[PDB]
Amino acid sequence: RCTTFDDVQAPNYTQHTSSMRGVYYPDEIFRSDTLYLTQDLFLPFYSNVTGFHTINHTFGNPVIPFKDGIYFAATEKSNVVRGWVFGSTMNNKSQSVIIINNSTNVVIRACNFELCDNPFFAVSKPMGTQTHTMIFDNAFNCTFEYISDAFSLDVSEKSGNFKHLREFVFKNKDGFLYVYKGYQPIDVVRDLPSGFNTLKPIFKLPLGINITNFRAILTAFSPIWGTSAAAYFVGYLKPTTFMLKYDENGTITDAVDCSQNPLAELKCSVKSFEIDKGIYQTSNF
Amino acid sequence: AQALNTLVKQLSSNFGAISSVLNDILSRLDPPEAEVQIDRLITGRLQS
Amino acid sequence: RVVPSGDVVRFPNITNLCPFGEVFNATKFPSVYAWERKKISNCVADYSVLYNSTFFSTFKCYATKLNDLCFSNVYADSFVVKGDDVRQIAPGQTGVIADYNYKLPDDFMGCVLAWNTRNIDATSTGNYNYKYRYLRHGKLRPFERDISNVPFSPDGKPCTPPALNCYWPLNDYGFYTTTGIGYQPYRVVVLSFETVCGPKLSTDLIKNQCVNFNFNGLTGTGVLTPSSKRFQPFQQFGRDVSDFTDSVRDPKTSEILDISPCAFGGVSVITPGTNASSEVAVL
Ligand SMILES: *[C@@H]1O[C@H](CO)[C@@H](O[C@@H]2O[C@H](CO)[C@@H](O[C@@H]3O[C@H](CO)[C@@H](O)[C@H](O)[C@@H]3O)[C@H](O)[C@H]2NC(C)=O)[C@H](O)[C@H]1NC(C)=O
Ligand SMILES: *[C@@H]1O[C@H](CO)[C@@H](O[C@@H]2O[C@H](CO)[C@@H](O)[C@H](O)[C@H]2NC(C)=O)[C@H](O)[C@H]1NC(C)=O
Ligand SMILES: *[C@@H]1O[C@H](CO)[C@@H](O)[C@H](O)[C@H]1NC(C)=O
Repeated sequence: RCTTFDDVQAPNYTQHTSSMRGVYYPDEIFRSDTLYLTQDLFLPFYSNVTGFHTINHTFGNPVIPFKDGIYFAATEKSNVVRGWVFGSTMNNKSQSVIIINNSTNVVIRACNFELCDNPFFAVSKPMGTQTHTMIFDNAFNCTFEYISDAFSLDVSEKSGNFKHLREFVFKNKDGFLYVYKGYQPIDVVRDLPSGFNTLKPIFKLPLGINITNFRAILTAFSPIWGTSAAAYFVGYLKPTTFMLKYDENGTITDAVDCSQNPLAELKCSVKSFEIDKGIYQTSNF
Repeated sequence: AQALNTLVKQLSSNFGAISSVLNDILSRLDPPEAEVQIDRLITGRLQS
Repeated sequence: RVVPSGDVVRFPNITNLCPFGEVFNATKFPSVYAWERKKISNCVADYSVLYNSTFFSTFKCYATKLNDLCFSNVYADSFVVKGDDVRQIAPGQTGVIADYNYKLPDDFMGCVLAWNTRNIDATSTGNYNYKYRYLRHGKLRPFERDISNVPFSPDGKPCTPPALNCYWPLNDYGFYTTTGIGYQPYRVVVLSFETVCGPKLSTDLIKNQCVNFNFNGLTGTGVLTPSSKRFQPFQQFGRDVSDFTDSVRDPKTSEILDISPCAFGGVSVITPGTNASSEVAVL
């Protein structure tokens, strides 16, 4: 049942600089003791991002553009952002994809959904359990249906600092929505910590929808729904040139965005992290 | 070391073919489509 | 040259050649914008059933791309085009079929199988019930379906039918029986190519010998031997400091192997001369 909130407020829009985020393993190719220069839809370094503080009435999930691919991050305490609606019009007018983590399974379906104007997880706040997927009610002319393996995730209201950081990377190609996951534990007061954290491929999703927009399904918290504390970002993926440093085990240890500043473009010309003193020729203007 | 790696990386030049792999043009393409693009990658690589 | 001795065909669990009624036996096909998805999985397929059919006429594959098969799911997609829109069914090639109705991936590519249905799927006034998209705010990506039965806004402004100067996204094909081939309806099965494998058998690891090999996603000749390379769980194979593949995780048994190439070299000939003797030694 499509219900609404008692009040929906805009987030704090706290500005943040995502330093080393969005790095992932693009291919299936193991390489070792090497240094590989390539281009894909990456999050650029030092990206100017906004902290969507979702707090207690404040609930930021309208239509946000996707356009090729988005970066997502969320320092989490109450496990609020766990779903994303993908699609074009975000109404019951075109085919859309609702990927949810419903505290038990990852349920993915690609249909003309009876989309609510407020995409949320209808979750009882005092114990963190979901009553209904109040994002859709029914669906028509489907192409895909997926239910992952079972687990359990605690999604109640939590205090203290952020203890969980997940990194997500989405893109549309060949019908395959690619979804990758990064993770680290954290102890975080405000928006995001800096640091290098990679992502690994998790989903290959032949959904078949015109992915032009996205709506992040946040988790609603009320015992008239509300919410509670999480800070999540929206970043954009760009077809930029990265260097990829590979260690003994094929772990991406470090990277250079070639288009930040003339120092880093020089790094990509030399193909090293070490540059000697001098003048080196680079691309014409 | 630069002259070897220049010789290595010009294997991956497509030279106007659908790819730089002679075996993909051999096995995947139709044999009329093959012989034209085998002809392109040799004339590229031999003169490189 | 060292000439190889052995065949190494290593694949996960092998089934038979499946019957594919979705490929050559279906009776009615819909319009292209809302093309019906029918899919193939877990089959050692060759799609000779596209040929051996009483229901089709063209038999063309975008035709040795028939056996272009060691990859993920094949989607035997069902739709009816016009003869002037058969031509726009391709990976890329954004005419009115590929731009707005049905676009194909270009990693591997299968077969566009069509049939002359002038006596069944058309009429003398144009079978206008089949329609196709010619105008939408946004292009399709490859392998997408548009099921929008919605009046359309021609520039993103609130101008939908039934308001004036507000356009429908669908044109009539014009399936006329009184015209030539360019206006005729074709029932089209497209094998959209993006788990099957055509040459999929199972042989044994002929280790430490110059052999032929076919792996899931990998062909060539070389020397096969177990490897110590620390594959991530989401990694299929390895490459060297060049751009040649040197290691692979076994598609059958997950054994990490090395692939060194087969041996070769030049020949010198050592001789003291014909005035001295008539014998040689070779390097
Ligand atoms: C790539 O992964 C391998 C895992 O196979 C890493 O090797 C492991 O590295 C650790 C730390 O260097 C080794 O621990 C050492 O143990 C000895 C004896 O207990 C101790 O005296 C040392 O202080 C150290 O803690 C571990 O033995 C070793 N294991 C193997 C099988 O080699 C390797 O370090 C990774 N590569 C990189 C670049 O980190
Ligand atoms: C990132 O974008 C934000 C806007 O959301 C910038 O914040 C404002 O920037 C202007 C000029 O750059 C200043 O005059 C304002 O005072 C800033 N407002 C706040 C609340 O910070 C921010 O400067 C951008 N980042 C960088 C490095 O320029
Ligand atoms: C062959 O070698 C001998 C050395 O004993 C030399 O005398 C002779 O001239 C050589 N043959 C010719 C055709 O020069």
